[PDB]
Parts: sequence; C-alpha cells; structure tokens
Amino acid sequence: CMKWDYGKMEPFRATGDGLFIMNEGNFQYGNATLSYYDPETKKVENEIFYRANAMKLGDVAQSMIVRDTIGWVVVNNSHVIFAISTNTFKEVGRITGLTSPRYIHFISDEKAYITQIWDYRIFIVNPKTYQITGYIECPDMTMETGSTEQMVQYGKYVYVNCWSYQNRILKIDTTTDKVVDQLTVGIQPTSLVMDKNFKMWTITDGGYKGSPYGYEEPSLYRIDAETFKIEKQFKFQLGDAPSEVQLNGAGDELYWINKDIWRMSVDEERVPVRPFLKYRDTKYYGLTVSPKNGDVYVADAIDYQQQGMIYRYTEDGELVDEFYVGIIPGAFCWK
Amino acid sequence: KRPMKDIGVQQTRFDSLVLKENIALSMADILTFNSSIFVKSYGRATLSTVSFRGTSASHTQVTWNGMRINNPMLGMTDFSMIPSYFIDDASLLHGTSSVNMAGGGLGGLVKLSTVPAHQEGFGMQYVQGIGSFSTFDEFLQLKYGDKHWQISTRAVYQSSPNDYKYRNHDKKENIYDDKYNIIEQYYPIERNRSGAYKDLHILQEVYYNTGKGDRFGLNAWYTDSNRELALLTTDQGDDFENRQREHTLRSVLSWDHTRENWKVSARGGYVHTWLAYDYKRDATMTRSRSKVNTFYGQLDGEYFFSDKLLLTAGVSAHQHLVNSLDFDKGRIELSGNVSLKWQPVNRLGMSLVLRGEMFGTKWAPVIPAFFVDYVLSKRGNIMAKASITRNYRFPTLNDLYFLPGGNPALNNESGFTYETGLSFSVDKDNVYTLSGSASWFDQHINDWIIWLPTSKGFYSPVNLKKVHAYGVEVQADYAVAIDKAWKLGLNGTFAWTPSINEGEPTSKADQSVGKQLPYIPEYSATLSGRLTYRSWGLLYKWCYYSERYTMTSNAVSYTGHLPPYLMSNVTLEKGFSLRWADLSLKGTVNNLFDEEYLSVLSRPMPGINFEFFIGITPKWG
Ligand code: CNC
Repeated sequence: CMKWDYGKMEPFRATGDGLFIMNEGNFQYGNATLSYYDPETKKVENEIFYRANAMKLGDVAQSMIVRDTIGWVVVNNSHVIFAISTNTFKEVGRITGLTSPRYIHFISDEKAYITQIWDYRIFIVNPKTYQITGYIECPDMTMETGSTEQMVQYGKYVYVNCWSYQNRILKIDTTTDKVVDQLTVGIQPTSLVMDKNFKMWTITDGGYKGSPYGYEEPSLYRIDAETFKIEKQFKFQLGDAPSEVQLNGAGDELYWINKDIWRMSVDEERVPVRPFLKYRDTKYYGLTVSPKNGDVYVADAIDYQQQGMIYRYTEDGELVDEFYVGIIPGAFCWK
Repeated sequence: KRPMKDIGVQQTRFDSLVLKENIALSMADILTFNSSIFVKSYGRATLSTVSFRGTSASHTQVTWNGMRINNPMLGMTDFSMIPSYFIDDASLLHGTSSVNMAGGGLGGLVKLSTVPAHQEGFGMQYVQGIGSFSTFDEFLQLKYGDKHWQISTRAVYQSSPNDYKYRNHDKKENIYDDKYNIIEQYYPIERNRSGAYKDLHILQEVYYNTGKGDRFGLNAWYTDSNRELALLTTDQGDDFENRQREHTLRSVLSWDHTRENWKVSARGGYVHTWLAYDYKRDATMTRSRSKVNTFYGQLDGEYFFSDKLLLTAGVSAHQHLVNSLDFDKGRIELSGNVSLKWQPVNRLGMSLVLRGEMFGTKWAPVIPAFFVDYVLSKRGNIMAKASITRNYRFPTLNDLYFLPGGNPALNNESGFTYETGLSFSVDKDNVYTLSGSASWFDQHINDWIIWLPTSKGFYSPVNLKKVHAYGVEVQADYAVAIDKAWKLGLNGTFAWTPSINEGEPTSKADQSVGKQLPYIPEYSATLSGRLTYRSWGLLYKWCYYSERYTMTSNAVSYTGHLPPYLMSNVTLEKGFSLRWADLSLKGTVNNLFDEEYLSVLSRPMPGINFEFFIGITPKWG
C-alpha cells in the first residue's frame, strides 16, 4: 500500500547529424518534451532530456539554438534556458531568474541577447557564467503588451519583431546596446527571418478576432536590409493565421504555414496559386527545411491532446518518413 | 420497508457521522473517501472536478435545496468550495436515477439539503482547528428553537500560508564550482509557492412551523473566498501573485403544505455570483470579472391514489443572467416531470417517469425512464432492480454565446442508459449487520460536445464523440459488536468503470479510438473503518485509484505517467464531559505512510501532516 518512482539516467550517444524536434507541450500542465530524430538511420528518440537527466524539461518548450557543440534549450513557462551537450544530452549549465524568455541569439561568445514576453527589457547574459548582465529598454513598450521574438544579425545590428499585442520592428545596435530605428508593420508579426538577397522576410498574423488589440487581415512583408524600410507587401485575405516563416540552407526559398504550406522562391513578385501541401485534415504547427539536403519537415499538432507527427517530404513532394513525437511539436533545430 | 419513492432506484446516502467528522473536509474530501467517485483534486483548497460513471464533469448535476448549483458558463462545480458541516444531508443518484429529480444528468446527480434542527432553547458550538503548515480552521454555531421556530447560524473560516516541504523528483538543483562548472546533482526539497488562501462561509437558516401541516423556511448561504493559484513542480525562477476571488450568495425560500392524503411543495430562490481574476507582479497584467444573476422557482405535487399507487408532478424554472466583462447573455430553463408508481403485489414494483425540458428556445425530446423492482427472496432480503432511460443534456451557456467561438446551433447530447442490480440485507440482532449491492450499468453517449479548432482560427464545438461507458459498482457495509464496549464498522465501495471512445477517427492517424478517456481511472475502490471504545474513537479511511491516463492515445511516456493512487488517513478522537461544557479532542494524521505521491501531473503534494481539533459545546441550565 505504497508508491515509488524516481528517475534513472541512461547513456546516450548522438550517432548522426540528427534533428531536434522542440515539443512545446500543453500550457499550465508541465508536459514539455524534447525529441531527437536521425535522418539517416530513420530512428526517432523521444524524451531525450528526461531519460538522460532524470528531470523534466519544463513547460512550453519554445526553441533551441545549437552553437559549436553545445545546445541551448528555451523553456518559456519556467523562466529557464538550458545548456546541454549535443552528444550525450546532459546538462552542463542553466540560466534562471528570467521573466518569460522566447528566443536567444548570440552576438558573440560573451553577449547573447534574450527575448521575452510580458516585458519590455531584453536580457543580456553571459553564457560562460550563467549570470544576468543588463537589460535593453524598448521604447513605447510596456509589460501589459510585452513581446520580443526572432532576432536576425546584419553587420552590427539586430532586428527583432514584437509579436504579442504589438505591431513594430526594432533595430538594435550591438555596440551601444540601444535601439536606433523602428518600423510599424501589421498586427502581431510572428516570425522574422533572413535571406540571401538581403531582404528581411516576415509575416503578420491577424490574430484572435475580437482581440482587445484588434483584428486584421494577415499580411506578408519584405523589408530591405541595408536601408531599414518596407519594400513590398502581400495580403492573405481575412481568414487563417499564418505563422512560422522558414528558409532553406541556400536561403533562397520561402516556407510558411498559412494552412497550405507555400514553397515559393525568393525575389519573386506574386504568391504562387498552387499549394506545396494541401492542408489535408489537421492543424499544422511547425515547419523547417534541411540545410544539408533539402528535406521538408512539417510538424503536425493533430488535436493538441496526443502525440503529434512530423511528415518528411523531399523538395519535390515525395513522402519519406512519418514519425511520432511529444505533445504539440512546435519547433526544430539542426545539430 | 422500501419507500415507494425509492422504488427501483440505485442511490447512496451519507450518514450524520460521515459529514460531521472534520471541519476541514470539503465535499471533495467527502466523496473521495466515502464513494467510488473519481474526484480530480490535487490537494486541499483547490479546483476539484468530479467524473461520475466514466463521464465528464458537466454530466454530474448538483442541486442544493432543490436549485441547481452548476456554474452557468461552465456547467461544472468546484466541490472543494462546499464545507461538510454546511451540508446536513447529502445523497448520490446514479445514472438513470437522476431522471427522478434533475434533467441532463447523464452521469449522475448530487443532492444536498439542510434538515431543520430539533433543539429547544439556546445552544452553541465552537471548534478550532490547529494543524501543521500553519493552517487554522474555525467553526461557530448558534441555534435556537421554541416549538415554532428554528433559527441557526454557522460561520466557517479557513486560512493557511500553504507552503509545505516536498521533494522534487521532477527538478534537480546543481552545485557550481569556482569556474562555473558542475560538481553534483541532488533532488531539492522546496516549499509550495503562491498557494496561500483564506475562505469564509456563512449560512443563515430560519425555519417556521405552524403545526397545521404548513412548514416554511429560508436559507441564505454567503461565501467569500480568496485563493491563489499554486505554482508548478518545475516552476523555478523569478514578485508574483495570482488570485481568484469568488463572492456568492445563495438563497432559497420554501413552503410545504401537507395534507391527509396529498402534498404540494413550492420553492423559490436567487443566486448572485461574482468572480474576479487577478494576475499582477512588480502591475495590472491581467484582469477578469464575471457576474452571474440567477432566479429560481419550482412547484411540486405528490398525490396518493392508494397505498399501491402514487402520482407526482413537478415544474421548475431557472433564469441565468450573465454580464461577464473585463457579453450579455441569458437563458430560461423550464423542466416539467410526471411520474407514476404502481405496486401491484408485495413482491413487484414498477415506476414510469416522463420529463419535458425546454432550455432557451429549443425543445428537447421527451425523456422517458422506467424503473422496475422485484424481491427474489425475503429470507435474506435478496432484491433485484433494473432501470432504463434516454436522457438529454443541453449545451452550456459558454458553448452557445462564447463571443469568438459561439455556435447557438448545437444539438443536445443524447444518452441511452440501462442497468441491472442486486442487493441484500442480512443482519443479526446485536451481533452483526451486513448489507451490500452490485449493479451492472451500460451507457452510450452520442453527440458529445467537444471543442475543436476551426479553419478560421478559433474554437467551436462540433458534437460527435460517441462514447461507450459501462462497468460494475459494488457497495458493502458491515457492523459488529465484538464486546459490550467495542464496536467495529466497515464500509467498502468498489467500481470498475471503463470509458471507451467509440467515435470515428478525427484524422487519418489518431490512437484515441477504442481507448480510455483521459483522467478516468479504470478501477476504483475505497474502504473506511471505525472502532470505538467508551469515549475513545479511532477512524481509518483508505481510497484507491488505478492509473490515470494524461493523453487521449493512452500512449506510454515517462514524462506523463501517473501511478495508482493509494492514500491512508487516520484520526483518533477523545471526548471529555465537564461540568459547564463538553470537550471533544481529536487528532488527524493525513498521508500516514508519508509517500511522495502525485495525483495531478507536475503539481506538488505535501508529506505527512497533522491536524488537531478542540471542540467546545457549552451545557446550559
Ligand atoms: C490556439 C491557441 C494557442 N495559444 Co495562444 C497563441 N498563439 N491562442 C490560441 C488561439 C486561440 C485560443 C482559443 N482559446 O481559442 C490564438 C492564436 C487566438 C490564441 C491567442 C493568444 N495566445 C497568446 C499567447 C502568447 C499564447 N498562446 C499559447 C497558450 C498558445 C497555445 C500553445 C500551447 N502549447 O498550448 C495554443 C497554440 C494552443 C491552445 C490549446 O488549444 N491548448 C489545448 C487546450 C485543449 O487545452 P487548454 O489548456 O484548455 O487550452 C486553453 C488555453 O490554452 C487557452 N489559451 C489560448 N491562448 C491563451 C493565452 C493565455 C494567456 C491563456 C491564459 C490561455 C490561453 O486556449 C484554450 C481554450 O480555447 C502560447 C503558449 C503560445 C506560445 N508558444 O507562446 C502563448 C502563452 C505565452 C506565455 N508564456 O504565457 C496571445 C497573447 C497571442 C495573441 N495576441 O493572439 C493570445 C492570448 C489571449 C489573451 N487571453 O490575452
């Protein structure tokens, strides 16, 4: 008439240049999970972090950045960003005390700005000491609407889009650690990415019709790099909520969900009518493109209450592999 | 001595000593240990959800003094906000029996009432609860009666910082070095954060009797609560508060006019409910205000044609008004029922119940129900019974008018239920008293309301979700007198309740078909024991829940596993009779074996904890 459990570590060895599926998990349930898939042996390893550390990842596992041979794991709903070995999936350090981190970009081996939600300060941390250094003050920007997201380096400046309850792009100078420019874009820009033609690529979700901030037709934007200025705009009518823009290894073809995953080349002029994928019957959530071969991995959330799947297609559309991961897969990172 | 109203009905009743044993036990703690019901409750002073006979929370209708108490927006009630001493008589109606009194009770019905007192003169009671974790509980009682009046007043206050020591088997704290490297890992022992709470409950009762068959009453039940939301087990990092205040006033007026042959009852009531959500940290980060205005009315009749035949009629009407902001919606709820009970010979018994429901502007189909009872053998009171019905549950007010996702075109869920049971009652005079029952139930639910995402980008219920619920429920009560001063009582309940999702696969690859529903244990059993010797009292309570699945697919995962839940609570009571007062001393030990357990995913649990009560009942002239 008793109970037991506790965890037991097991050895892990990264045998190939695998892919890290960044499972978000539910929200206010603490069921975030991390997974590893090997594109060559066609074998997927789920719950790599729990089995290799005997302690759970957290809640709302957001994104992962791999630098050199170390991988940084962001847990949004636990104020913690990890640092794990990319070979044995073991913890070597952590950064805690954050407010609500989303994304991390390393300016150098010393400075790594961290984005947040529900806050207008961008954390500055030292990866080698796991200690908070300073904050970056975002103008006209408050806690009740706090939002920071994807950062893209361009020479000496970092561009970040303010997603949640925000409609502005911020350009940050790394040397002086202060914003220097701003552009006003549509409601709630989701993700920001960089191409070869030096044209900033992003989309704006309409967002939650009836929202206090407002409701609008989602759009797509292209922004010049050298001169921070809008260049071209696309409209995607009033339906659907686009998200998760991506590129390929060559940085010349654009991918985004908008129900029908759209595979369209860079420096085009119109949205192709045909869908790269038909948006069959489920609710896709994640998207990535291989930088070494060209495979397309599409993360399916199914019904948010069971294991999702990633569908692996080639650059032509040939089905290759369909494997299962944790609850609500949300992001990818390449080892 | 079967009551005619209780013909072919599977129900259980909680005795006085079951409800009046501790002042810290809400109805969540009562149902967990005293029945086979699954109660999803991750601790004390927390959101408790009841899943009954394999169904969801919304399929358990709750009525206090006749009027329905379920939240109009959600359709489900938090059983942890109802103190046990505020309930003087409670009953459970299983499945088809909920037709006799309520409407869309696909799972079952919980009926709560306060019997009038029988105390002459002035009296008082005061008990104080001194417990671990810096938890304090109080309960004050004031009563009076003069053969034509029964005035009562209760006030229950419970407060605690609610910060207990638990060991994290889901988090690990590291020991750094001189060069910010790693040295050793260890499972930390931390304290519950943001779990502080304080609750106030006041119940005022006025009962009037005329002595000519007319009885009057007025019950007012005011509730003030201020509970915070506990942090997750793996919630480390930082200047934080998150509270859910809740103000509720529930009033019921009653008048009963009995006669020599027939009886008519009329009741009316009013409920004001106000919820506030606050999320702030060092700033009005999030706000939410919910206001509910509710009016109630009911008229009931009951006529005897003879000792063998009985007819009843009843009309009810609820009116919910909601102005949730920080939008205007309402619904009238008529419910007429007619029942006829015929008892041809001493062994046979039939009962037919017809119900009519009209919620808002849509008419539900006629709700029939047949109850039959037969006596197999009077040697051991072997009695078998069977019932069958088709019941309908209307969509909740949220699913209809939820502004970004409301579809007022939903169809009410339908459920076909049939069950067969047996019972026995063999007792020996002042030696032993054994009774128990076993019933097999089978139910199919169609058009189960399931919120699902839409292509536009919002959520909307789409019915579907055929569900098959069936199983076996067993009850057993035992009492024995070992010696002239030792009395032993044993109460045991057992239930095997699968809940299979029979619906079509929503997508190409869903492992949910043919699987158990989330957070419903396949097996369940409870056992309670009581031994008393003179003024010494020892009580033992034990509950068992099988594995609970956290995913629809029932997939095996290391990070989503919930082991079978076995808990043991023991309490020793001693009573002292002084000259001017009576003192009752009891001490409660919860989590007796001190297992670092887990009943809800990634939510911390306390260890072994103690609770001490001091009870004073003055003895006047
Ligand atoms: C679909 C969804 C989700 N959402 Co919204 C997004 N994008 N959401 C929505 C959509 C509608 C939800 C709905 N109720 O119809 C959508 C896009 C409109 C929406 C909107 C919002 N969401 C927001 C955010 C950022 C979040 N959302 C997620 C919960 C993000 C979720 C990600 C995730 N991993 O869970 C999400 C993908 C899955 C929710 C779900 O269905 N869960 C399963 C469901 C069956 O269980 P559940 O727990 O009962 O789900 C309820 C809640 O999650 C609730 N909910 C949804 N969003 C929020 C936000 C908050 C603060 C709260 C308390 C509840 C919610 O929706 C469900 C009931 O419909 C989030 C984890 C996404 C992320 N990766 O950061 C994030 C929470 C961030 C954080 N650290 O707290 C918005 C501020 C964005 C915006 N401006 O549109 C806004 C919040 C509204 C508010 N209250 O102020």
